Amino acid sequence: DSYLIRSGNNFLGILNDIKRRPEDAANELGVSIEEINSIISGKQKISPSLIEKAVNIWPVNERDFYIVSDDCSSGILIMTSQDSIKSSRIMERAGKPYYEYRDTAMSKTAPFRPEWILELCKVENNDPENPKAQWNNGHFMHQFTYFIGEVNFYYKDPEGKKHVAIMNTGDSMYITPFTPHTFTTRDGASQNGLILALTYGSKLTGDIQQELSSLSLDCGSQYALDFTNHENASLSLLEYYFELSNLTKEKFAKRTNFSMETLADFFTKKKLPTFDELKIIAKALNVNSRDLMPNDLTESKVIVKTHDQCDHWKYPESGNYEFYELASTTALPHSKAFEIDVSSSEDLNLDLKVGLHQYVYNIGDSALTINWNYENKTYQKSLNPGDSAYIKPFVPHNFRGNGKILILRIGGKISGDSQRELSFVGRENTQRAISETMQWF
Amino acid sequence: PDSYLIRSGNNFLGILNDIKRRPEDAANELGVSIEEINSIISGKQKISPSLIEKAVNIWPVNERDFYIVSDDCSSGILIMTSQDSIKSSRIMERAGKPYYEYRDTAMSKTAPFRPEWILELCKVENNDPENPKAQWNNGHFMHQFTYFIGEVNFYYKDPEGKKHVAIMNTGDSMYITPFTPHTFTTRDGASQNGLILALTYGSKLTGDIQQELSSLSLDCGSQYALDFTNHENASLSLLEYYFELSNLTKEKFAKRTNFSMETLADFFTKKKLPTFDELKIIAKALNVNSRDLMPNDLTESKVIVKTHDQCDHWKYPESGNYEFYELASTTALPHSKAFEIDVSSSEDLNLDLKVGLHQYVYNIGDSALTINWNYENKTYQKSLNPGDSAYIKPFVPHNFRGNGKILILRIGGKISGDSQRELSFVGRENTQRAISETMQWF
Ligand SMILES: [Fe+3]
Repeated sequence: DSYLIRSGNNFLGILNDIKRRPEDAANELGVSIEEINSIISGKQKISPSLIEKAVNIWPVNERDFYIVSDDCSSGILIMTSQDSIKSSRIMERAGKPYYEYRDTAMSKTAPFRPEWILELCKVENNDPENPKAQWNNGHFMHQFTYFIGEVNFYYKDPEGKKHVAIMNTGDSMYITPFTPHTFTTRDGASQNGLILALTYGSKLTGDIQQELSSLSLDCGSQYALDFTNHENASLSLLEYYFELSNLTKEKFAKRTNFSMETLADFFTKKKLPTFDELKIIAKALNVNSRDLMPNDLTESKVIVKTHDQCDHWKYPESGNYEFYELASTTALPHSKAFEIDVSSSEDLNLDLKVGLHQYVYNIGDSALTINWNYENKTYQKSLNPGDSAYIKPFVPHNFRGNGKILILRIGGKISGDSQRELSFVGRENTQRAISETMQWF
Repeated sequence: PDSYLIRSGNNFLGILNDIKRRPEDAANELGVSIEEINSIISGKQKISPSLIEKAVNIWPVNERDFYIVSDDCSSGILIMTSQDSIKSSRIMERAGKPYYEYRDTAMSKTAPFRPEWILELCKVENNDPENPKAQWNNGHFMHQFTYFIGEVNFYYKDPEGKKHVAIMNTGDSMYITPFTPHTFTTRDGASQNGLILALTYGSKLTGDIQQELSSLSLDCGSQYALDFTNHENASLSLLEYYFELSNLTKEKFAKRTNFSMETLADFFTKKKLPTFDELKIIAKALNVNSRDLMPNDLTESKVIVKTHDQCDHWKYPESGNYEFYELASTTALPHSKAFEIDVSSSEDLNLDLKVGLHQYVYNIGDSALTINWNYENKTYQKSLNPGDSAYIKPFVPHNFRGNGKILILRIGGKISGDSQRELSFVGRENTQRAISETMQWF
């Protein structure tokens, strides 16, 4: 069984990390040595009673004993429009139906939650202060949203002031976590407005939040550096990595051959270091110049993009699709969002391949085909209007037919730092890096 | 009033909110008492593995999501005594003879350290790397920093499988990349057995990230590993990767950057390396930061060896309480710092040390020391005897007082890097609010 095999390899990896042999685990856990090997080999699943014993005697967490089962074994997971309709549920705010929510395609293995949210409350004006709008206070999640119909998008700025974005079909937005927001339909639309939202944690949720939450408020918040703009962000990084080195300013000065005057102007923001001097500073702090660099610019908390601003182009050179760049922010370089006009007759030429998680939604009125390859097998399935899909990273695929799709790409926890650490380990070691099948000696 | 059950019920209510379920909805869909649902949320009783199995079968949730980590370091600093390490001792035999003595040192469920005290019981009659007495491992997933005490031979294999040995002495140090085969022995004739402090830790490859990667096929998962063989190859791999995410054509890429197709072809064939000005242009066209396209300034060796005579040192702070010795490190892990600290300070009441990293401390000297620190608006003071170890949470202000010597390892954990930068854009006020919403009693 794929679950039992991966569950034993996971338990074996826990034992390797605490430097316990199967015999050491058996004695400390008070169980037979064959019982341990039975778990490691995947003959039987570990019992919660044994997990409780391990957590009571070892610096391990119960979380580490429960693996995620792959509910997307073919490479792509499609949910039908019919299934989504049956999942409909009405959300009432202020004692009246406000949202209609439907499940769309998602995987237990993918770190995103999509939202199909129909706007049932109708507003008579575009006033952000309209009492009919029922606000939330924000969430500790990233959120991309695609607008279909006459949707008003309300949000509050950091100072608490209410704003509104008058949206139409093809508009898109991103909101920084904890941005309060809500959605309504403008009175007079031929039908209720609709949003397709992608909610995801990126680098903020799961055990990353649990590492942060086990710190005091005073300590945990000190990770948040002053990134209000480029100049302040570059000083914040200079201060953080200076503290990490535990150098004095004199030693820092002698090591960079910078004068104390040149050093003081940097730490007082009087003079910003050049890129050549940032190379010298990074070498002296034993970090990379990349680590001292801020983002090229600081983005707005709220990014709104109307469809007229979406640059577009044909892809590939042969012209099978027309891509449309939806809303994006450089705070999330691995979050991509596209409108794709598909015009290509059915062929098994796989011309799309991207190293990201993908959420697909057929927003057109015509049926499309999706072809892909996964584990040396080529598949072909239909993606009707209202159908959605999850596509695993690096899956080679195409879309065929005449129609329109929504494509949302996120990096999950892999893209960025983890990917770079996995690159220094070497592709040769990827299999063992993914799931340990060997005892360490 | 159990803190764990309160936070666990807080976590359970968060799951229901993410799947758009009221507590009433959960009792119906799970077919269980609403008193039982509320009892779990309010922290009166722990949830059951049977109830979790039902939720995982009907909802887009994982069993992993229901179990939170309990803080075993509520004081901010956790100290393990030399006697606790002795009690955790276990002898490991290889080739039918005792080879290592393992002892645990300070580690927390909050911390990614797996620090081991390891005595080299096997004595070798030569310094031949191919000596059959050395019992090799297969490499492991943990990153490893190592501090050497005594006449230790450090064996390791190069990328092509050839065996090497480094002749280490007290104060030498090393870093070894995950999955590099290695082993340790004592040189015969030494007055005592060699000892290593083997500080192994995960970084950005364990936990939720490993589960996300492990649900992918090998051919898919392997494509995350970019060509970082050298600075030039890494620059092209990043350029290629982020160009693929943008889903632009070469022509549209050329028009967006105002680069010619020939200039663009020179970049993608490694014939020309983009300058920093050109990199900012490329990044803007790809909707990323130039920092995202930059590789590390150089690619480090897989094995880093540093003898003590190569360690730079300096007085810290200006007043002069400490002498910091800069041990082995690699820019592949810019948040991993290792120090040998000579403490010679008696009457100084200020907490003069503060760093935003997880810390491991080991008293490697012959004299006891005092640790002073503040955490949760409380001031503490404890003694760190020879052989005692400590874990210090990030940003805990502290000092060391007395005359002695300690080993210090600082690692970034899951937060430093990408997570810290995302938190910085969220803001310090909302970072506090996120943590505050985990402590809420419902
Ligand atoms: Fe090791």
